[PDB]
Amino acid sequence: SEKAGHQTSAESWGTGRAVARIPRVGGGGTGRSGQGAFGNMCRGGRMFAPTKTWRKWNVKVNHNEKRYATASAIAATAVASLVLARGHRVEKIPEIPLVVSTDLESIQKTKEAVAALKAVGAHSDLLKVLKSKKLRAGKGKYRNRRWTQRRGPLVVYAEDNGIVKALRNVPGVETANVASLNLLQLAPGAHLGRFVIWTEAAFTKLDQVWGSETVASSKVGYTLPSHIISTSDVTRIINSSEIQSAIRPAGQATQKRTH
Amino acid sequence: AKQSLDVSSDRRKARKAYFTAPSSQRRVLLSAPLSKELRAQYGIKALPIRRDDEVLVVRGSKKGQEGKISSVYRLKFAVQVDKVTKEKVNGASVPINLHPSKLVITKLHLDKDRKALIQRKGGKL
Amino acid sequence: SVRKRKMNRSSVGKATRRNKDKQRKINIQSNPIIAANWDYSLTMAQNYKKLGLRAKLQTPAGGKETEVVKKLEELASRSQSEREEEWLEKLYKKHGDDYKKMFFDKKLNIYQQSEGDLKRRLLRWKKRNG
Amino acid sequence: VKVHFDQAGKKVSRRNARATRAAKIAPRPLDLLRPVVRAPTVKYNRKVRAGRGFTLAEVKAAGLTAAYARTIGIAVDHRRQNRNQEIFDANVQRLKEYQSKIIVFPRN
RNA sequence: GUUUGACCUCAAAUCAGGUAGGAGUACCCGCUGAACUUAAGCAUAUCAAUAAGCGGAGGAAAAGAAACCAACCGGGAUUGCCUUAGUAACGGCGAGUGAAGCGGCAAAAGCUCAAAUUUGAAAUCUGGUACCUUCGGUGCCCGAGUUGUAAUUUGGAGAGGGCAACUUUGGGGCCGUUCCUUGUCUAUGUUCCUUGGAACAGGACGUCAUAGAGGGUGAGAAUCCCGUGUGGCGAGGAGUGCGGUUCUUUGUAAAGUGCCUUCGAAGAGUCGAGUUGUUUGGGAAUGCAGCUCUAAGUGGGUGGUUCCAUCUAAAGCUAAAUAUUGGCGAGAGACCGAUAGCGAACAAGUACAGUGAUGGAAAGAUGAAAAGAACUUUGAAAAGAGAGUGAAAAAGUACGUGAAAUUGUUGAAAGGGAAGGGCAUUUGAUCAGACAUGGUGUUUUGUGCCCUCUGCUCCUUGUGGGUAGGGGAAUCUCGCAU
RNA sequence: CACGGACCAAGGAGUCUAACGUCUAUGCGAGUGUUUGGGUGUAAAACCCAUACGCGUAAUGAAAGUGAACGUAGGUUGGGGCCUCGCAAGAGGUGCACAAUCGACCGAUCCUGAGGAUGGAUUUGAGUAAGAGCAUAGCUGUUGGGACCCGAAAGAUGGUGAAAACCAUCUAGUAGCUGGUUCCUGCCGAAGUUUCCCUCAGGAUAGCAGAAGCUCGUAUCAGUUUUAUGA
RNA sequence: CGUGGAGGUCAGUGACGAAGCCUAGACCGUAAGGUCGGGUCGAACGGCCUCUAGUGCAGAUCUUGGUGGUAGUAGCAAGCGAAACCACAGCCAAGGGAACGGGCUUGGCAGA
RNA sequence: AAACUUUCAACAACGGAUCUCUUGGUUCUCGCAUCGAUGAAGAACGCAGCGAAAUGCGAUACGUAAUGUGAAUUGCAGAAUUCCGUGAAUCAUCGAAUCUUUGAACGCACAUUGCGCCCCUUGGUAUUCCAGGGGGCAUGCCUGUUUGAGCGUCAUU
Repeated sequence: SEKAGHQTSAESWGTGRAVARIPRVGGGGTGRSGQGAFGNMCRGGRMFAPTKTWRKWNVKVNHNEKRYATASAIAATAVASLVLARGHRVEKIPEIPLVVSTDLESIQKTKEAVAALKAVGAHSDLLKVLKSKKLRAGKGKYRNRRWTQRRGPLVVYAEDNGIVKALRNVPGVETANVASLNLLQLAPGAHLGRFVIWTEAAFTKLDQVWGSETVASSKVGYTLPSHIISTSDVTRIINSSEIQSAIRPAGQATQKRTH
Repeated sequence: AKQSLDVSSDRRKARKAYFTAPSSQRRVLLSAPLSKELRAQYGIKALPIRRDDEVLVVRGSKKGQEGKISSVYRLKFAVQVDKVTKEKVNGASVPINLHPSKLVITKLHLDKDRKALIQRKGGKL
Repeated sequence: SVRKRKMNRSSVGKATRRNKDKQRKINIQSNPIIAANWDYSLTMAQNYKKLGLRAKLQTPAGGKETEVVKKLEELASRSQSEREEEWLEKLYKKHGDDYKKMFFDKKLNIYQQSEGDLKRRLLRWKKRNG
Repeated sequence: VKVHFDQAGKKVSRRNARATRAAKIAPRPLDLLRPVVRAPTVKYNRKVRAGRGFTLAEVKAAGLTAAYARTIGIAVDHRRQNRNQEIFDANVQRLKEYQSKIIVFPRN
C-alpha cells in the first residue's frame, strides 16, 4: 500500500539528546509514544523500496522466435527417448508419434474416452498422475495452489465433437486444437517433449498449419527454420570412411608415463 | 472442474461462508445418508436431519452404536444422539457431539413437509 | 475502508449479486428466424458466416443458403371518410365529369381545390362505388 | 503513473459490447455503410480510406433519398463535398452494390 | 360620475401544491492559489495553468454536430488509445519546456430554437373539480397567454401553389420470448486388511465423470455431507425489443418523393480596437477578464501567394468509446502471514493522552470433544498434595511447537592481584565399535525351470519369449537344497 | 586520540522504473518489429492478422541543386588461408578481412567568362569502395526519479488554543556530510600522480590495473654490462 | 553455498511421526554449509533441472520485545524497592621511539 | 575440605523466537449507480430472563407484521409444540408498521430537558375552567389562490 508506513505522525527528536536520531512518534500515555517510525529498520515502519504496480510483469518476445520454440517443442514430441527422459511412462505405447483415428474426437462420455487411451497404452501415464497428487510444500496451500500433480498426455484434435469435455475431468489430460498448440503445454517447465497423442485429422492438418517443402505455410510469410548442420549427430561424420581416411594415426587415450 | 464464473474456488471465501452460515443453510449442511434398506424403499440417497428420527453411527469411537436424535445443535454443526453419552467423573451424563455425515438414518420421522421433501427429490414413500 | 468494515460486521447482510455468467451468454431478441438459427457456442462473427449475412460492412482490422432463403420468404407477403364520400356524391351527381365547372363551383366545392385533387378523389370514389 | 493492466480486460469488455449490439440489432451488421475517401496532404494522397459519410449528391445519384438512406444504415455526411470525379464514381458503385445486397423487412 | 369600473404594480396568509440547504467526494466541472526545491544570489524560466481552501454536479462528468482542419487525384461532430515526437516551436538555447493537422484504431447519431402572420376563428398550456382502464385519459370550470402560446421551417435549405390518372399510414389490451429478483430438483464404496484416539493414511478390490473447482467431516475424501457439471421445473417483478393473439382503426387527416411555377427574414454593448493583469513552452499577446470606444449585410470569420480556398460566431440539446484509491456487488494473485500485511486478523480508530484541534497502541492458536481436574486432604485467603479425564495435560483457560539472553537447584571441574583463544598431549568422565559367518574344490543323495515324451500360446528373424500333461535318474552339477 | 558496543531474539539497508548506451546470447536479415488494435480461445494465458507507423536500407551543400564503373567497382605492395614442387627445409602461384601506397567517379574548390559555357588549378569528404540492421533477453554503466539506509538550521497552506504558542498536511523538503551497510572460496591486483581548464569545489586528461578485437611469435624488447663516437 | 514463493520432475518423504527445536553424539565438504544418530515434538515437507525476489547481519547514541550486573544498594518525610551506568578487567617498578599506556616484555610479588 | 566466584552438564524457571496454521490485509480485474426536509450522515438516551464491545432496534425497543423454509434456540437458567402444520427458529427474505432526545434541524429562543400558539378533541355540570390523547406553526424561491393597498394609469352625460 501507498499509505502504509506514512500513516504515522512521527518527528525527529534532534541533536544531543543521548538517544538515536530515528523519527519518533509524538503524543503520550499509549506505549506507541516515544518510539521509532519512518524507517525500514523500525517496527511498524515503511519497507525499503515499496513494491509498486508498474514493475515489468509481461515479457515482449519476437514472434518468429516464439514460433521457433513451438516447432522445436513439437519436434521433440516425436523422439520417444526425449519423452521418456521428460517423464511420461511411454514404454507400453505402440509407436511415436502416436496417432489415433479421428473417431476419438466424437467420444462424448469420459468413461469411453479413458477406455480409448487405456486401449492405446497411455494407462501407465494416467496412473503416474492421480498417484502423484501431493500438497503444495509452501505458503501456496493458502493461496489457492493447494494441490500439485504430474502432467499427463496432450490430446491434439483438428475439430471438437465432444473431446474437450470428455477429457477435461481425467486428471493431467490436456487438449489443444492444432491451430493453437501452446508452448506452455508442449514444453512444461521448459523441458522438451511432452507425450502427445495426435488424432488422424490433426496429424494431416499439421502439414497445412506449419508447412513443408511441397505445401505452403498458412502462416503469412513463415517458413520452418533451417538446420545449421546436416545431421544432428556428430559421430557419423567423425567415424566416417571419409574423415578417418584424411587423419593421422591414433594415441592410447591415456599417455604412458614417461619418467 | 469449475466452468461457471459465478462460483468461487477460493478457500478464504468458502471457509468464511461455512462458519458464518445462518441456521437455515446449516440445516442443509447437516445432512445424513440413509441406510441401504431405506435407500431401497424410498429411492433417495440423503436427507437433512431432525429430532424424532432414529440413527446408526458408522464412524468414530462409538462405532456401530445406535439411537434416536435428541437435538440438532446447528451452532456447533452437531447432533446429540440420546443413549450415546459420555459419563462424567461426578456421575453425570454428557452427550457426544456427533456429525451427521458420520451417522446413517435407520428410521425416518415422516411429517407432512417431510413427505413433500421426499416426493420432491424423486421419492416413493 | 471505513464503510465496508461496518457492512462486513453487521447482521443486515450484503446485497449479493451473481451476474457474471449473463455478461457473456447473451440471448438474441429481435428476430425469431435468427432465434432458432443461432449457435451460442459460436461467437458473433462465426454465427453470421454460418447464416450467410454480413457481420461487418468495412474491411476489418486483423485477420480471420439455408437461413437467408427463409428471410426472402417473409418478404414475399386506406379508405375515405364518410363526409368526404357524401361530399363527392354531391359533386358527381351535379356536374358529372366536368372538373373545370366543379372547381369554379362555389356551393359544393367550398375549399377551392384544384382539378387534380378533385379528380383523384373521384377515381378512389369510383373504385369503392359506381 | 498509469499502467494499462486492463488491456486483456477491456478487449473482453469491447467484445461483449459488440456481442450485445449483435443481440439487440439482430440481422443488421453492427456498423453503418461508410464511404471510400481520398486522404488529405501530399504524403497520404496515394492512400484511399474509409470516409465518414456519403453526401446528398452521392445518395441522390445512387437512387435513394437522404432521410431514407439513414434508416437503411447508410452514414450520410452533409459538409463533405464532391470535388473529385473518381471518388464520386467509386462511392456510387459502392451504394448500388449495397442496395442489391440489402433485404429491408416489411413493417407489418 | 365628488360614484363606479378596467388594468398595472405592491401586498398578504399556520391557504393548495412544490422545491433549495446537509452528508459523501476516487473520478469530473468551475473558482482561488503558496513554499521547500531548479539554473550561482532570485524578478521571469522553475516547484505549479500543483497541494491546501471555496463552489457545483453525475454514474460518469465534461466535450460535441464546425464562424474546423487544410493546401492535397482534399478531409469532415466530440471523446480516448497508438503514432506523429521528444519533431515544430519556445527557453541569460541553459535546469529544459513541449504541442498540433494528417495516418491506424476504439466508438459512432444526430438534431432543437430565434428568425417573414393560425389570422377563415390561441389551433397551446397550468390548476381546480367530477369520473375513468391512474407514472395517466376525459368532461366541466379557472387561470396563463396576443409584450405570442401551438402547427408548419433551421441553410443539408425552406415555404407558397400546380402537375403526378404518384407512394406511404395510427393506437389499446391478452398470452409468450427477453431482462431483473428469487425458490427448487438432477452421478458414483462409508467394500475388506493394516496402523492410529480418530481414517480422510498405506494396501487390496470396485464404481461415476459435461461432476478429480472448492469447502466441511475426530489427519491428504471425485466416490461421506454441501457444492461443482450438464440439464429441468417454477414464483414474483420489469418491459416496448418482437412473436403471436385480438379489440378498434377516419379526417375532404397526416407526410414523402420528382417535375413546373412565385417567393425566400439566419442571433450587437457582440464582432473588433487600445490598454491594465492573468494563462502558456505558444514565436502573428494565444486564451480570458477588467476598463474606454464600439460595427456590417452581393455580409462576416479564418488561412494560403494579386486572387483563391474554407466555414457562418455572438442560442441550445445529445448516448457510446473515456476517467474512477469513494459507494454498491463480485471474481482473482509467481502478494503479506501476526515486530509482516491497513493503525486495527482479537471488547480497534477501541484502551488511553492532550484545554483543544488531534495523537493513538498492545493483544491470534487447549483439545477431536471441556472430557475445564469430581471427590479426599494441606490453608482466614493466596496456592499446593493425593486422585481422575484425554492419544498426549511431557495440551491446562499463566493453555500447540517452546529458541536464546537470564535465574535457581543438583552433579562434575577449576580458582595465590584476570578469564575466554591457537598448536600438542596426559588424566577424569563419556560415546562409538558387524541379526559380519563365509569363499573354493570334491562326495552322498533328494528335487526342479534338468534329461526325455507329448504340447499349447505371443509375436519378429534367429542368436526369440511365456506357459501344460506324463515319465526318469543306473550319468550329471544343469541348478537348488542336504 | 574519538566515536560505537550491558546481553539475547526478531526486524533492518544499491531497490524498482524511465530515458540513453556497453558488451554477450537468440531470432531474422536489406530489412526488421504480432500483443494501439481486430479475430479467436479450454479465457487477464495461448494461438492468428489487416492497414499503418517506428528504425535502417544511397550520398555531396549555406539560400537555389546534383548524384556516385576509365574499372576483375583498381594499379602496386604486403597480407590469415588454399594450390603446385620438395622427405623435409624452402620456392612459386592465387590471394579474405585488413593495412600501406597511386588514383578515379560524385559533390564542393581558385580561375578562365560561353545568364556561367568551356578548359585548366588543386585539395576536400562519419562520400561511393560492392548494405548491417531491427527486435527480444541477460550482464552492466550514465542521469532523473524519495533512489543504498538513517540522521539538519526551514518556509507555506489550513486549523486549534491563548494575561506569544501548538496540531495536521506540502514534506520520504533540501546534506559542499555523520553513522551503518547482511554468504564462502579461488584467481588478477594498484594508485598515491603528469599538464591547462584557473585552483579552491567538482572535474577535463595522462599514468599505474584489466576487458575484447586485429597483426604477429618474433628478433618485439630490457631499471644491465661492453665497444664505438662528443662536451 | 543458503532463504521465501513459481513451473517441472523424483508414480520422493511423511501419524509405524512431516516441519521445528535442542544434543558432553557421528560423518562429509578448505569453507558458505550439507547429511545422519539420540532426545523433544504433532502435520506437513525435501532433493533434483529451471524461474522469481520484500533473500543471508555483530554493530547504525539502530527499531521492537525480553532479561541481567548495579542491588536487596540509594530510597520509604523487620517490610517495600529503583535509576544513572555497564567492551572487557582493575597491585607496583622499570622499558615499551611518537605531549599512548590498562592488556605486552623483564622484575618485585600474590591464599579464600 | 566446605562455602564462595567461575566454567560445563542435567533438571526446573523466565521469556515468546522458530515452525505450522489463518472467518485478516494489500494489489489487480469485472459489473452496477443506490444518500437527505417522507428528514440522512453523525451525536446522545435507552431496550434482552441473565450482557462489556460489537451487532440489532426505538416505549410496538437484540423487535412487530408479511413471504419462504419446515422444528429449533443453546454460555447458563427458564419457558415451549399438538410436531401430518397457519408453524419452533438470535433462521432466510423483506415490500407493511412503529421509529425516544437531537442533528441540514424547522414554533420562540439561548448553553432555558424553559417559552408558547392554533386546530382536532375523550374525559373531569362542563357555560366557567382542569386533565388526557393527536397533528401542525423555520427560511428562501416557483406555480397559484385570496383578502387588500397604491393621485401608478386610463375610462366615465
